[PDB]
Amino acid sequence: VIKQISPLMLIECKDDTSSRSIYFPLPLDDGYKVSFNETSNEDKVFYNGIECPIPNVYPASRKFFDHKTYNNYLFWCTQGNNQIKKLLSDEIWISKMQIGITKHVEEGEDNDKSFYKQEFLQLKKSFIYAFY
RNA sequence: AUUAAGACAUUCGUGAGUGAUUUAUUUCCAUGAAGUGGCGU
Repeated sequence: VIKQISPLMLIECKDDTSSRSIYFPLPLDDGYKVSFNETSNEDKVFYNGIECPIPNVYPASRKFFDHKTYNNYLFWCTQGNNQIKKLLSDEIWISKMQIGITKHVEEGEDNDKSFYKQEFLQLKKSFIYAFY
């Protein structure tokens, strides 16, 4: 009976529980302009041997792509009635590392080798998962 | 039935070993067992 499942969504539920904000990962090109100048014979990238035009990139605010300041991969985004709201992944997900062992019950087992660390994630109080 | 299920950060472990409340310090300084005779003219 299952026919169609939507991609899992990150939904924010506010105190005024009448509207929900859907959060998406920030596009990797956000805040930057990519042109691909086509004057030809200028410069061609070879991605593992395939022809491709050169990706001229500028911030949408010139200078070039400074990968020392590139941080779009750390941000999640949602629609606002203005610009795009950027939320850090830190502010959404809380992470803790848990140490675990199996208590050595003697008269048996070669299991001193039971020793591990696990990562557990907690969602912020206003954030839930959803899909259709 | 879903990179899933099971799993104590637990076992052993003396805040203990050595250590003088001891060293230095005069119950001492000053000081008269002294003073006076009386009456019988």
